[PDB]
Amino acid sequence: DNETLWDKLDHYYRIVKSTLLLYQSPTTGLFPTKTCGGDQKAKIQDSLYCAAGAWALALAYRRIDDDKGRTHELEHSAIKCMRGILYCYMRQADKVQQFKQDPRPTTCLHSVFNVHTGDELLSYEEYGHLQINAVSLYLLYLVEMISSGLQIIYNTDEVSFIQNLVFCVERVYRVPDFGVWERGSKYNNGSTELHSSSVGLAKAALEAINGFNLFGNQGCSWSVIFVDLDAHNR
Amino acid sequence: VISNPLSPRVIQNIIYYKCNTHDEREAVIQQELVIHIGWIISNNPELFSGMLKIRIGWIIHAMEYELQIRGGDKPALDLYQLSPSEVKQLLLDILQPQQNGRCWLNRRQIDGSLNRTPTGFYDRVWQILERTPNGIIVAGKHLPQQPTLSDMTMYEMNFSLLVEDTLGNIDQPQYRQIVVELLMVVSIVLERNPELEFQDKVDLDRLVKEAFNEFQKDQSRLKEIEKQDDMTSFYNTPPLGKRGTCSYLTKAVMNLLLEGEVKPNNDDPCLI
Amino acid sequence: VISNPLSPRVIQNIIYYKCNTHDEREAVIQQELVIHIGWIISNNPELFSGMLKIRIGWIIHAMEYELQIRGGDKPALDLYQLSPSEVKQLLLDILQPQQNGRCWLNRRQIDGSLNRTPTGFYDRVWQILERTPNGIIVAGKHLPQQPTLSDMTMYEMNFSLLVEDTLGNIDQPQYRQIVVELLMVVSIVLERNPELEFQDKVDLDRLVKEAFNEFQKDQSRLKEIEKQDDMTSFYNTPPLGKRGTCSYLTKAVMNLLLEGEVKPNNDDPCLI
Ligand SMILES: *C/C=C(\C)CC/C=C(\C)CCC=C(C)C
Ligand SMILES: C/C=C(\C)CC/C=C(\C)CCC=C(C)C
Repeated sequence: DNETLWDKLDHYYRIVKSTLLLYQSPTTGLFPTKTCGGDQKAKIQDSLYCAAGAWALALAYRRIDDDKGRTHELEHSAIKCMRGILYCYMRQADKVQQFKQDPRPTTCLHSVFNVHTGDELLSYEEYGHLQINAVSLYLLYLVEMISSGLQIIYNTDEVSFIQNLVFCVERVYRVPDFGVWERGSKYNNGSTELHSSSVGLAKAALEAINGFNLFGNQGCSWSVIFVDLDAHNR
Repeated sequence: VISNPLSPRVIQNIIYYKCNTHDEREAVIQQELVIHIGWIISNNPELFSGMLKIRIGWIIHAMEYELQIRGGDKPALDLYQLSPSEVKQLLLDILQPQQNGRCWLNRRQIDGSLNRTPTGFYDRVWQILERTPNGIIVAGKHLPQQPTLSDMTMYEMNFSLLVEDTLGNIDQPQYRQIVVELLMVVSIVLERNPELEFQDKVDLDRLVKEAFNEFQKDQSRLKEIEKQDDMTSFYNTPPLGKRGTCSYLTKAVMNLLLEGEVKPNNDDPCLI
Repeated sequence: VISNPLSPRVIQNIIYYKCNTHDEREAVIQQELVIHIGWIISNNPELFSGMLKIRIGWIIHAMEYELQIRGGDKPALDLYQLSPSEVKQLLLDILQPQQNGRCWLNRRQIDGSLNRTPTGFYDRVWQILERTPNGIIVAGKHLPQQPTLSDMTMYEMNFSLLVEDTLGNIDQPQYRQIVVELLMVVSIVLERNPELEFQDKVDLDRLVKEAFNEFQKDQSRLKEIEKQDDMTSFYNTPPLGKRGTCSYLTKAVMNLLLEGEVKPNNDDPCLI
């Protein structure tokens, strides 16, 4: 095992570039569910992981001064997805206001989007869009990448939406959801239930995003996110 | 039935408009305990163990009925006259564990109206439901072995609702508690006694009465009580004792099991 | 009774002068069978497992009764016309571990006459003795709990001799087998149920009597049989089945037991 650390990362460089970074959507930064078939469907939850995979290799790529520009290619591969993931949610900011006031399966943020436009693909009837983890995993990952130095939140207007995204996640203790496998339960009757995996992610998301500056090292008192301690406790 | 949680807007119309219209003040007392229950479930979680459902409306009936016992031959205190702490302290007193100084009739009224079931009762009826071909019949409901066994699990939460639905028709609360002990009795019978299986349907009502009549003949031999079709002599009888309700019940379940085939075990060889 | 090893002289004295005097040929046939059992207990001891006491005569009377059964409605072979080769073959046949297809009543002649208690029977009646403080009264002979449990130990021979001596008043071998299976049933009930114990002097003759009562009323109600107090039909009926003798003994044991008080167990407290 005399290979330089350049060599082992190049081994992993290939895999991401050939198997994940080749298929990253150039427009919305999203990651399509189906690599082949022409499907436009991109899910919120899985696309978060794909960016994190490039992020994980990007942090490994922080250990080389001669990265040949690979680190920024993989660091901002995560940013492109998260901002595209961020971009998709505003596109539905009217739903966010409704879900904040009346948590319901018909007012929630969507979970599947057009990989090439970010437009909504399946309606509430077609697809069960109430998936708290996807919103929670976004907030948990968003602070996770920002703390490492990636810059995803760009202006104070995004701060308000992410702040409002907290208000939606603050109420997942009582709002049932379809969960990660978009089925709801084993019976698959379309009836929503409370899931520990979805509920736990929001608790972790609220824990990390509490008091976290979305602007990173370049931030002040107007870029922190405030989390209701009572809502987290419930 | 609130199977899944709703929003403050929705529960408002359920509390006042659609549920209760006989008396508007029913909601005010109704709205009281659900805060008190919230206090207990946090400070004393164990106290609400064994009950699958907290029917507060029946708790009010339990709340008011015990005062009739507490008040005796006197106009009892009105639940709408007590201060909330008295309602809370009343709630703690009669939902305490070992109900104290209650003729076992009053324990059975409180426990039966309270729908307090033994810990693992739902697990044991599943086992009862497992090795019974013709399921369980309770006062005009039928709990079959199929598709119940195939569609559920022994620890499954869905199965618990069905058995309660099977027992939901027991109008008389102390009859329900007698039903569960009978349901317990066969459970403590069946799991220790793995050879005896039912052949026909298990109608607990027939199991309940036949225990009572064979109960009736012994006490008639003692003092010849002239009350007929009165369960009161059975409820004040303690579950465990010289002649306890369980001992009467197991005789009933012993005979019905004994009217079927004694299956020899491959695991346990027979000496005779 | 040959309790301790003896000399040829005293054995010759007992075999002719003391033990048998009604028929001198009884000594010769017992003599043959003693040497035959010496052959068998040396080659294949597994058949002699089960009968503590090997009673030579009983084995003979059993041989004679087996001859009577085989011959049917004919003057059967008498044991003294049979060659010792025929004696040995028949004795093995009745000593066979398993009886297949025999009328259960004939199996009760074979097992009861041989005193073939099933494996561990003495240990099981020991557990019985511990769990009945008063003790058991058997055909006019009583095993007390004390000072019996203190003097002998669980796995020694003297306790076996005592329990067999108490089982010495079973003139009908079939009665002996029915009480042996009664003891096995009581042992399984007691071991399987540690909350409940026997509350009085344990009279197994009464238990078998009311088991016969149950069988007789059941048969009269079902098949309209006009026979009264007939022990044969109870003997043919098999232990394990839809209607079995072990079932009726178990019902008798439970009926007698359930009069007593019950106590929850410390290791596993009853949940109701
Ligand atoms: C070997 C299996 C048999 C003989 C089945 C019949 C046994 C009974 C019936 C007795 C079961 C009752 C108790 C163990 C308490
Ligand atoms: C909670 C249970 C408490 C005592 C045990 C009651 C169960 C039985 C009393 C009778 C057993 C009868 C059999 C044939 C096994």
